[PDB]
Amino acid sequence: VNEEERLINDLLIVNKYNKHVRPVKHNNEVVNIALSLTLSNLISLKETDETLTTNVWMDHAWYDHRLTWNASEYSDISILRLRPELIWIPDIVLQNNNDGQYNVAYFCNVLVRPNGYVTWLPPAIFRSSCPINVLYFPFDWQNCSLKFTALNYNANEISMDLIIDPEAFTENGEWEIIHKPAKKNIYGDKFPNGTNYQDVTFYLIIRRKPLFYVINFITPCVLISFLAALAFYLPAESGEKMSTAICVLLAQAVFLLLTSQRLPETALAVPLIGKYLMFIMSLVTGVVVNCGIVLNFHFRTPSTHSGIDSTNYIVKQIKEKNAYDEEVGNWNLVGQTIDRLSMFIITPVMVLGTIFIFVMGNFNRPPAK
Amino acid sequence: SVMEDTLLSVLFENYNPKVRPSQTVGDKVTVRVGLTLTSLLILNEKNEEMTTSVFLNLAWTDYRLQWDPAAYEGIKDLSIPSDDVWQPDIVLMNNNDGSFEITLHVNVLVQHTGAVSWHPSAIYRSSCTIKVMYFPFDWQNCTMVFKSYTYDTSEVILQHALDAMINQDAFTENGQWSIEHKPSRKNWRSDDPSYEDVTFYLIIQRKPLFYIVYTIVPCILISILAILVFYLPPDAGEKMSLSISALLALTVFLLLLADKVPETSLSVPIIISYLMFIMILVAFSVILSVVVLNLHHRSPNTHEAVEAIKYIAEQLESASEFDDLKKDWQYVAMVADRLFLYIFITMCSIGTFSIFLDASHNVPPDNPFA
Amino acid sequence: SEHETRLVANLLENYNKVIRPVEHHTHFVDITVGLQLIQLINVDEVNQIVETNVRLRQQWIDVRLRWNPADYGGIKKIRLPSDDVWLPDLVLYNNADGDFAIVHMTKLLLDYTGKIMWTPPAIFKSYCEIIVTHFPFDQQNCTMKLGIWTYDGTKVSISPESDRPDLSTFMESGEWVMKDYRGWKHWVYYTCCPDTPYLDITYHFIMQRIPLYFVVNVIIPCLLFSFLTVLVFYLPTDSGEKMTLSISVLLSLTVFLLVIVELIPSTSSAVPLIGKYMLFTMIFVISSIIVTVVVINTHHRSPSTHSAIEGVKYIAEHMKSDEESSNAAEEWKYVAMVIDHILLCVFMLICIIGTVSVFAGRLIELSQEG
Amino acid sequence: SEHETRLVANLLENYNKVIRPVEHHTHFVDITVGLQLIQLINVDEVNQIVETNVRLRQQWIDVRLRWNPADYGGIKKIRLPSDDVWLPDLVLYNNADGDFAIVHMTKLLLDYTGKIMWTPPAIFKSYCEIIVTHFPFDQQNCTMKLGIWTYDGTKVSISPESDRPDLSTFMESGEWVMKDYRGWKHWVYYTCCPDTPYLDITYHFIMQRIPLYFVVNVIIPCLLFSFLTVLVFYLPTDSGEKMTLSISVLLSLTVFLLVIVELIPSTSSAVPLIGKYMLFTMIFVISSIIVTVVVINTHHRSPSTHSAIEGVKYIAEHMKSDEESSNAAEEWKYVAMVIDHILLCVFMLICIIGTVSVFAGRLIELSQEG
Amino acid sequence: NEEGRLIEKLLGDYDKRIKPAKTLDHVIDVTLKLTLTNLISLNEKEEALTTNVWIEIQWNDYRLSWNTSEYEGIDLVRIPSELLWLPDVVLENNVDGQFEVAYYANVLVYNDGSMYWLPPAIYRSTCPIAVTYFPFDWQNCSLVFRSQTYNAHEVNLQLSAEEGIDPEDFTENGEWTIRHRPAKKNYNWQLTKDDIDFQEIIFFLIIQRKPLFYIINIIAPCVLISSLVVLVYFLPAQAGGQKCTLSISVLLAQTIFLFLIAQKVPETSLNVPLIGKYLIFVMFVSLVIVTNCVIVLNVSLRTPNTHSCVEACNFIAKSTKEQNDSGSENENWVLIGKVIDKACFWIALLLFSLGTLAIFLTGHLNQVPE
Repeated sequence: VNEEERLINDLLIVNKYNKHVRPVKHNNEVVNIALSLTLSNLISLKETDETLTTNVWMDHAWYDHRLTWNASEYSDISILRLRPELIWIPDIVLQNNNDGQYNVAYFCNVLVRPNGYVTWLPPAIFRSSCPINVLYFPFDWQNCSLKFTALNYNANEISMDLIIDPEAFTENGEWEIIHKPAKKNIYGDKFPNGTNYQDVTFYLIIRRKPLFYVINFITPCVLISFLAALAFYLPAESGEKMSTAICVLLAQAVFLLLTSQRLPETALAVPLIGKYLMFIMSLVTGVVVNCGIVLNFHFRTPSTHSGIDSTNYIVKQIKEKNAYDEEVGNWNLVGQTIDRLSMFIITPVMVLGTIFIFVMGNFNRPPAK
Repeated sequence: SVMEDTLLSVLFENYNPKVRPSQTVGDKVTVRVGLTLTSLLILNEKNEEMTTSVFLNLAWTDYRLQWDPAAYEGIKDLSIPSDDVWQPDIVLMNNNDGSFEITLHVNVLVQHTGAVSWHPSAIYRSSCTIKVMYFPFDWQNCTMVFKSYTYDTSEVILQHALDAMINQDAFTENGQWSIEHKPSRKNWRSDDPSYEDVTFYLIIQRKPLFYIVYTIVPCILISILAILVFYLPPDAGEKMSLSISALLALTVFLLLLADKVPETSLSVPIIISYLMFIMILVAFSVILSVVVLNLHHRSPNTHEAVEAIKYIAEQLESASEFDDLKKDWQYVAMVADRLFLYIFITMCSIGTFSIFLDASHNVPPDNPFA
Repeated sequence: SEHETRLVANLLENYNKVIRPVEHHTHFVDITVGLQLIQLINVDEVNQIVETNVRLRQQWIDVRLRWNPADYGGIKKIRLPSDDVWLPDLVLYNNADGDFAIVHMTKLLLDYTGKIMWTPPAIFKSYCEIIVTHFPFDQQNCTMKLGIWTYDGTKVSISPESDRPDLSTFMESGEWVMKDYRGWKHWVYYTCCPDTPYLDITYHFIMQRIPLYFVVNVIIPCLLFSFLTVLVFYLPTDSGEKMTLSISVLLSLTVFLLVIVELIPSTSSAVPLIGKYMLFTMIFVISSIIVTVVVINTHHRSPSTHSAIEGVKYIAEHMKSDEESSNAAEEWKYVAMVIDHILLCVFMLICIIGTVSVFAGRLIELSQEG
Repeated sequence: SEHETRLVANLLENYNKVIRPVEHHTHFVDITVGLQLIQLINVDEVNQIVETNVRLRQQWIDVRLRWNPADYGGIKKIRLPSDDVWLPDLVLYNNADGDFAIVHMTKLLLDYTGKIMWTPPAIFKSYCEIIVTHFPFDQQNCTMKLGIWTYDGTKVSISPESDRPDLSTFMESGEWVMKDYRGWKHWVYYTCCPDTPYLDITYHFIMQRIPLYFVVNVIIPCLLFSFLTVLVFYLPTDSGEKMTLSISVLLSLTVFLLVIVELIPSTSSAVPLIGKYMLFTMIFVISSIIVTVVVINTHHRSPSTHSAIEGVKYIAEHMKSDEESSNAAEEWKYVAMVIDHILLCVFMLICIIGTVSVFAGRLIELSQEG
Repeated sequence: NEEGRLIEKLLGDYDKRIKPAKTLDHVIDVTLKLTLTNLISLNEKEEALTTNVWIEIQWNDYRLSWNTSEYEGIDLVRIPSELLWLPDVVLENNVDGQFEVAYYANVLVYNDGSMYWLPPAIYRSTCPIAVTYFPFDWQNCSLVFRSQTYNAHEVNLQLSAEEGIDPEDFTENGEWTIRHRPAKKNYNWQLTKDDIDFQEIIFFLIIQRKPLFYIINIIAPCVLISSLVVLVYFLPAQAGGQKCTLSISVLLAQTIFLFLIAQKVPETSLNVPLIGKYLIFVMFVSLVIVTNCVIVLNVSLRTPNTHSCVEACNFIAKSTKEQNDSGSENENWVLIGKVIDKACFWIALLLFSLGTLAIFLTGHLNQVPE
């Protein structure tokens, strides 16, 4: 009380302080600003639309050359508080990731160092348009780029110089955060004939992959498969249930197509890479073809698909005769062909089924590289 | 200090907050408008709604803010909030589907003999005439009209940047879509004394090539089952039953296809064109499945005294065999062959048609994007 | 300027914004409304809500705003922003689904003398009658009343100018379609209070529905299913060896009819259409049902069916005869004289029922067509 | 009257709001608080959001508020508007999802003294733990911490008060139930910085969920699909003559539950759960499949069953003797001996992984119940 | 008349936040009442609603009975809302969603301290309706609302019509209906132990629902379904033996439909309210139908297989005749359906009982609250 009341009447923030004038110590280079970025939370990830809603601690530093203090201000306490109006507030802009206005990181309570230096560093709920592309889905899952800084001012009114990541990871990400570099810069552009405003460039290289699609997704391919699989086993153990062998193909067939239907649905959610989508469809087809081949080659076959003596001789004549007919049917049988069929089904199960987990493994050896 | 308090003080002595940057009724003050686009986030193709983001660059000259020694010669460039002046407001006649975000009331760059620069990026909710005419490979057409929303050009004048600026200036790389062009034509609506709006054209091009591909499967795959079920009949005729299971199934299938489609045009719908004839191709393997069914229908049956016994015998077996031999006569498979090759005509003709339509669609209505 | 500064300052001083133009006990404030819906953006059946384009033409007079060469002198009639005014609290009685869009703080025009207009560019949220009777082909007239909030005719009075149709500038992106709309004036005094309360503009929207794409999809499967059913009868009489064959059928069909019903109740639930419209699909769709059921139970209906070396040949021959008998029993079982009767039995029924169906179909096509 | 105006006037002249009441380099601002939770209107399951009300009882002092017979004299404990006060920015760390609803602009309890409290019926949306391990049968205790935000220890101070339980105002309409709720205080300095940061109240909610509705209906279609598969096995014994029938019911059964699982994905992601759980239905339902896999593979298990006048009568009966031995050789294959073992085989297998399901089920609730 | 001077007089003296108070211990008397006008959303699973309430506000402040120039120039007055004491309204029991445009509406002065103000408010709320209010006997929705603000020791509210409704401005987009509406005026001190009584306003609302449309949505499926299994029951007496496979197709189809009805509507009661009563008849009626339905096949499943040299050779052939006869004959005896026929009438009455037990009891729960 040290002449306190009285001195913060001396200085007058708003009245002695030019609020409409930038205390730059008059005409020189700038007042020297530094930004610090610390994510407090990531609440939602969108793949389809390249958009992320995340929370950041907007740690900000810059010199107020009119905020040098004397005894009952500096010393009384080397550290005090002061509201947003008693307060030049910039517009740090999330330059290319602020297609979603900054919230509750606008004009809240700031920290008043004891000789100008000021410190304002609260919470930012924001939305961003990160470098997704249809390619942030290959396993690398890329590097998310973001730049932060005071938008308005030039390299002669503004200079911003420059933490992890998993400080406050959203554990309820389906993805995984590998890394997180941080390096500032300053930059001159196309349309501006000056250099200027400096910025916080923070690249986020991540990776994602639930442990829960694997589960229900591979489940139905071995399931399915075994239907195609079993389709051909059963035409041996009895291929005369013709209608019912058939039914199965209607059945396995409708089941296969909506399967893949739920596929593009989560799809649109999120733009799909070309890596995964081919092994699926290229192979399902694979089957498909061989269910249609199953068809024909399973039902192809046209069939397997003294006057008392004169009289009973007619019957032994209708006898033998229709025994060549009857036989016309077993013709169709083809049972020395048995083992082959199921054989020549096994060959190709082993070629495809392997071809896939073969492509598995040839891309599951190089990343372990 | 070089008469700082002095300039500073004159300016705030002769500036008028509430006033127009003009001296009575000419002419007015010739503002420059020109937008550097950032990117676009969402094309609500269905409804014709456009959410994008750009910079609002405005710039004109304030003869009221010519400085002198210390803020002129001092520092020829100084940043100063707005608030002070006539700002654009602007609505999009069409468009203007909703507010401005970071557009207005943001600081500005003020030059010495009063050139003003204002550099804001913004998101804006717009909706243009993309229509239900944004899917024919020929694509279309739109009007994007920007302009203020009580101000009738009479105290100022609007003028743009380029006219070639393109619309593939900031075309979204992410787009499964594409960029023909965007011109820019200034207009003044004579139905009004007010000088209004400016019309910006969308010659847009939409070719996301990803799932039509497996859409091609259903057209070819479906016919599989088709060729199939018309290749089953004179293959094993005792397809009798199993036949109808084929089609319960074949039908329900192209139905559910009609389930999904209306649901996916949901966000998304246009020109039946694709739909229109695969619908036809639909009604095709409907009615052809059903006729053939009729084809099956068909068959109006099917669908001593010692020698006196012998005789008896002789008659019993032969007698009824030619009667059952009759039915053979009544369902011989002459049709199956001829109509399965009527099936040949019907289906390799209808197939090579929408294959043509399709052939014609990709090659013919492409070019006129100009 | 012509009185320039002396102009401006005189005016702020002797003038109270807040004050309402109260000119002895008489005419109140005479203020008229005039809505011109430039266009409409969207409308929801389910939740009878519309987002539309209105330019509100508001008139009234302040005799305190007549002038000399120190106000008029300066510049004729000018542009004066709102604020200084008394602004009626307009409200769509049974509408008014929220607050007028961009209403606040716009501008208006004063004459040298006084006369003021406030005609600003609104777009807002509305609320109107649809009733179960709007999805009529014949429509319902949306009753919408407008007028001064909480001020009677003593204190002030909202009046009319004005008849105009609705289809004057109706949304060209409706699916849908108008007949006419008219608006007449009225003064609502209440049985409450012996008093004279405000005045009101009552809108009447008379418009009928249905872009015709929907319509097609749904009815053609019903004709499609006609033919199947058609087989369903024909198949069986012509051979009941695939009885369970058609079992198929009956299952996969009624489920179909089921699935249709999911689609149009949700849309029910999603869009109110006058209920008695649905018993059309009712009986109709249901007879497909009662027909099946019967036809295919009955298809089943049937109990049945759905020297001494000489006398050895006659004990044997006598075994072939009795069973001769019996053969003919069970075929005697499935006759093809009467399955013909059920055929024409119910087919006549169907072109009864059919023509009946065609009845309400044709009937409110006699009232729509107009 | 009693220094009326001189008392009110003096209090606002030497009253300021830029300043907070802070007392020396001290014990911080003695902030008191706890609980008044009486309603939980909405909380989601799927997202672990909670919009509840709690009147945040605050209590502290500021010496400067000491008075004589000209403020205490008056009226003891008068109640000031909230405005005048420097309110703590309280928030649910983790959480704080919502704006606190109804806090601004209040009533504040003053005494002649000193004593001040304000009970604000704050309602807000929250976000706390729960995870994948919340809805187990062994529970989870949502951690909810509250306290000032960007102020550590050396400035400012809060402390929890009192023991009251959770099931104090637990939702009685809860598909669910609480067991206990504890809140203890603490101060948080970090390893980062040598400074004393902020103070906080940490709640923990311990309560089990699920009402049983869902339960009674999940099981049912389980039991009843098990019956079918139980039929799947019985059949072949009773009615092997319908083996193709038995295939029927598998296609049946399987597509049905395949289908049940669709639902799940939609309702699970729409109310999230520890995976752990489904692993039950998993193998017990893969069990129907795995079992039709083996039982009908096994069903089909068997390759093939899956003088001279005197002379010809003997060429004829000889025709009959050749064959007769031979057919014996297909029936030879289906002995209907090891069909009664596969049912028993698996009757015991299905009695045991059916008591299985009933097992983890009950076990887990021997562990819940506890 | 003094118009200027009188205004200027008391605006010397004029105090805002201060109640026209003899003293601060014995409060004002305030008048309130509400006329419903809109019941926007009835979310009963989640027991909340939104209504446009006419907040009839009235109270006395003689801080302004007038003389000469006001009372007697105009017994009536329009002076701004924002000029004095106004109570913050809210439904202690309901108030769920802050007030909408319900405030900042010009207030009505008398000239002896009569004060009246109405206005309209759309807001959220929280009435009964958990798992009951479904029935025929309605749940009384009890909403008490007061001032948020202060407690009854310096405020004191008055009330209305406890007796007389409801459908003054009931929503027509009810499937509901109201049959009474209570309203009394009361004090604050509850089960919970809260003192300092803050008056309030109780709003009882016992209302009806159930103008049933879906009724027969529910009604038809499951009559259809009982006749569908009536075909399953009578068509087997008529049927042959190839009707095993027959029957089954039916049961597949039968419950594909069944459950799909069980998925449908369960959903329904989740998204709107809940009551078990009706719930319980459907599923469980539906389950027992199923029950017996496959039991039925286990009833035509049962049964093990019904599911000279001249004379040497004459000797053996005349045995193959008698012989195979005996065997064939076996099947005869074995499947002479004494079981089946009666199993028709077994289910028949049983079917009847099911039917009846249900519809009968529905005929009752409609005929007691009839």
